[PDB]
Amino acid sequence: DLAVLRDEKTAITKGYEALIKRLGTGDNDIPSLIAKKDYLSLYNLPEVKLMAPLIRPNRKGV
Amino acid sequence: WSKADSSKIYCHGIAIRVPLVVGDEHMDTSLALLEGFSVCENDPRAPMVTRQDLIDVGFGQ
Repeated sequence: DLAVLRDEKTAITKGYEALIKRLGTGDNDIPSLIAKKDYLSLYNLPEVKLMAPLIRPNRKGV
Repeated sequence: WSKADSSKIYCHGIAIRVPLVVGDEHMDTSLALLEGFSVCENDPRAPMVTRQDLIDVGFGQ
């Protein structure tokens, strides 16, 4: 209610928030994976999967 | 060169002639300015850009 931004920037901000909330403790989180050096399992997280639609589609691979 | 005299092509002021005649073959220059773009109706809202950032543009933009 106390906001003036549009759904786009708000969606970006909420995606970042959700992606940060995975910064807690427990496996399946980014700290444990970093300790295990499983840099690959990060690509398959669900949060990046929810923020992906916001990416420029013509250059998302690069 | 310029329209209303399209049958002429200046080269250091030297006017040259075209062996042909055209009234529309030249009128369509929407693709002779840039490579993968086309002119459109004027819109001030659109932001000014350079020739380099063009690579990171999308469609309908």
